Amino acid sequence: PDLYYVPGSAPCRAVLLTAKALNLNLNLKLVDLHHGEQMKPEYLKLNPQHTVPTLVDDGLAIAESRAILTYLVNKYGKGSTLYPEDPKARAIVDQRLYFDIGTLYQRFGDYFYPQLFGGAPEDKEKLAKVDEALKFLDTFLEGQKYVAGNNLTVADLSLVASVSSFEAANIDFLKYGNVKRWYETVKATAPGYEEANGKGLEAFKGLVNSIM
Amino acid sequence: PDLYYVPGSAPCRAVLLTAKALNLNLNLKLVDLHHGEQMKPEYLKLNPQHTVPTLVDDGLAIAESRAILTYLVNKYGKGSTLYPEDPKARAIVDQRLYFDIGTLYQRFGDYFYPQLFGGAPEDKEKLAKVDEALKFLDTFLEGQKYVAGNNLTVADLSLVASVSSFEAANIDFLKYGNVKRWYETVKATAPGYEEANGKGLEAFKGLVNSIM
Repeated sequence: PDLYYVPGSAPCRAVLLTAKALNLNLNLKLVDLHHGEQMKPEYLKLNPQHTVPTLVDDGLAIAESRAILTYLVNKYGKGSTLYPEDPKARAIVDQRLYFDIGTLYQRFGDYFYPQLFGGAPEDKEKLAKVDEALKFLDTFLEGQKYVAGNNLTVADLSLVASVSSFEAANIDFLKYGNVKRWYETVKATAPGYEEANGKGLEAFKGLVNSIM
Repeated sequence: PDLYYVPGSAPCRAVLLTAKALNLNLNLKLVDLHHGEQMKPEYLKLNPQHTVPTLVDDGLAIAESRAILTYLVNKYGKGSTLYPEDPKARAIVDQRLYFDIGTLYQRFGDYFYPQLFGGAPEDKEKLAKVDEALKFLDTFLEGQKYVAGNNLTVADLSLVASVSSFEAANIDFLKYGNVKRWYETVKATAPGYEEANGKGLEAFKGLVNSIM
């Protein structure tokens, strides 16, 4: 299967983490954003939203990283605890994934991208919404090893890609004690973490340091 | 199972449509937002984010409507075409659900809620982002009966509740021809549409008419 990606994107690093945990090789296709490759007609046939990641696997094109994560386990994840089939346990993983896109990463993007791209000053109300989402995540982790149970799931891999990006914005997330414990646990237990997430996070940091 | 809900909420109407399509009884529990019931300690025990909907099913509390939608089919609608088990077909449904929360409904809220709740004038750049998401949805429907194939899925029920809300904002979405064909098809073929979605949509319309 092909993965159209860029390394600084946290949704793309979530896919790379999931493929490593599945011991699944993807043919990586770096997308040339500096020439607008994602809005040429052949990419738009695969992905009309012209976003990354896009997984292409035997003719089927999947946008939305969190749909890619669950597809990879549903299709290639025999013997995996990463996305359990029990409806109650799957619902907890699914709930954390919707929390990731709809609340935690959404508030991070609304807070940071006006500073990075718009040059705007730091909105303390938008920082407060980030801190509130981190407190929700801290509450989810209260008494649990991972965000959806005692096993590493795709919700952890999606959320650690989102939360690692907060480092480039110098957001204090380690002051949340359950978040800090969980963050170090995922870094130590997600297979191939430094290659799949840590390397692409440095490219995001190099972009941020070159501007701010 | 219990469903904590409010009728104006599009995520809650998506759950109500899914329960009707599954021919499922839920014990509906109306949440008193006019006295802030969602911030009592007992509700925050179920749902720390103090949002609606919250499904409570035999000890498990599930927030995030789109995680509730798939849970209901995974638990009470095994083998139903509303959420097919084939990984390719499930991935198309999951992709449309993440498009719903992350792009279409997110941009609708970013456009409309500053006018409704903040009193701000109409931002036509934010309207342009809503129209682009509707063009994406129009492109997804270009060549299929429904948003993830030729059968009604939970992605159609989630998206019709989101797109229903556009009527209260008087957003022109019917000018997208595939969206218009799909919208009228879902209204005619989703079981109990007027009871599950149309009735609660009138409470949202009544709020908007009283202000604007």
